[PDB]
Amino acid sequence: STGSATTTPIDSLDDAYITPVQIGTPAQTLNLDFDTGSSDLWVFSSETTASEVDGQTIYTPSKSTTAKLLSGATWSISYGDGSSSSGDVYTDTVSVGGLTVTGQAVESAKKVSSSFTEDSTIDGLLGLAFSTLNTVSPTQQKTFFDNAKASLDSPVFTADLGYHAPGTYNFGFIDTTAYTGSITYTAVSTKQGFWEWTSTGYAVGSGTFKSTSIDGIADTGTTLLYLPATVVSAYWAQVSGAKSSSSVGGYVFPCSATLPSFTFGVGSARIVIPGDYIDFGPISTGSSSCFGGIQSSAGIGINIFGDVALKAAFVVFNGATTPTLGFASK
Ligand SMILES: CC[C@H](C)CNC(=O)[C@H](CC(C)C)C[C@H](O)[C@H](CC1CCCCC1)NC(=O)[C@H](Cc1c[nH]c[nH+]1)NC(=O)C(Cc1cccc2ccccc12)Cc1cccc2ccccc12
Repeated sequence: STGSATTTPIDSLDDAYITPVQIGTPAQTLNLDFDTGSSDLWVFSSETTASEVDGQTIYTPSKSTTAKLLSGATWSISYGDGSSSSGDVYTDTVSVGGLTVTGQAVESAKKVSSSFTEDSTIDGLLGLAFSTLNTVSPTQQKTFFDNAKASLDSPVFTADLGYHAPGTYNFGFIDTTAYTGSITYTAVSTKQGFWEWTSTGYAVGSGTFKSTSIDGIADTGTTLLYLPATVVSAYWAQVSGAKSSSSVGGYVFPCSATLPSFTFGVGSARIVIPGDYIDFGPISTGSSSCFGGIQSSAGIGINIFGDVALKAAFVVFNGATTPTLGFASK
C-alpha cells in the first residue's frame, strides 16, 4: 500500500509545515507537524486543560469507535526549543494520505506548554525518527512509519517540502517525476535515534567546495539550517551588510541584499540552496533588516539540516533494516 498527502507551510515564512491526518472512526482530521527529529504522535484532545487550548482542533477519543485506552501508559516530551507536553495514550486507527494503520499509539495531551497553545495552526506532532526516542512508558510505542512498513510497497517515505508553497509527503514509493538527475544515498547512524548522517563539505556561492565532515540530523521539525560556527561565519562574510546581533539571536542582514547560494555535499553529489531560501524574512514587519536562514549550531550542540536545507531537495528516508538517506535536486 501507499499514501500521499499535501503539506503546507503554516505562515508566509515557512516556519513549519502541516499535513492533515485522519484519526479515529469516524475520521477526525487534525493538521499535524510531521517531525523527523522525534518519535511521538501526540495531539491536542478533549483531555487537554481547557485554558491551554487557543483555536486548535482536538481529538475526542470518546467519539471514535476504534479507540482504546492503553492502560497504565503515560508520556512526557520536551523539545530542543524548550516546549513540552504530557498525557496518556490510546491506540486508534490513523490514516495519512490514504495509508491506514490500525493500532497506532495516539498520545493524548493532558497539558501543553505556552508555545503550543499560542499557535493555532498545529494540532499536534507526528514523529518520524526512530522508535527508540519515543517517550511512552513503561513500553515505548512505534512511530506511524514503523507500524506501516509491513504493508508499504517499499519501506520508504519522501519529503518534498516547498519554498513558500505546498509540497508532499509520500509513503511507500518514490515519485520519479518529483526530482531531477538521480538520488544519492548516504549512510544513517541510528545511535542517538535520529536520521543522522555526515555531509562531505560545503561551498559558499560560486567559490570552492571544502571537504570537511559535518555530522548533522535531517529534521523536518526545525525551521532553519544550523551549522558549525566557522562554516556559518564563512558564509555571512560574503554578505557585506551581515552581522551577528545579540538582540535578535543570530546573523541578520539587509533585506535588500541578494544572498549567495550555499552548497552542501552528499557523498560526491552537491545540493545547492538558493540564496532566496536563506533570506528567512524580516525581523519585524516593515523593518529593513531580515533574519538569516543559516545560523550557528554551537548553542544546540548538534548540526541540524532543517527545512531551509531540506526544501531545496527531494529527500528519501529509507527505513530498510540498514537505513539510509537519499537526496536529489529538484
Ligand atoms: C525526545 C526528545 C527528542 C530529542 C525530540 N527532538 C528534538 O527536540 C529535536 C531536537 C534534535 C534536532 C536534537 C527537535 C524537534 O525536531 C523539534 C520539533 C518541533 C517542536 C515544536 C513544534 C514544531 C516541531 N524542533 C525543535 O525543537 C526546533 C529546535 C531548535 C533549537 N534551536 C532552534 N530551534 N524548533 C524549531 O525550529 C521551532 C521554530 C524555531 C525555534 C527556535 C528558533 C527559531 C528561529 C527562527 C525561526 C524558527 C525558530 C519549531 C516551530 C516552528 C514553527 C512554529 C512553532 C510554534 C511553536 C513552537 C515551535 C515552532
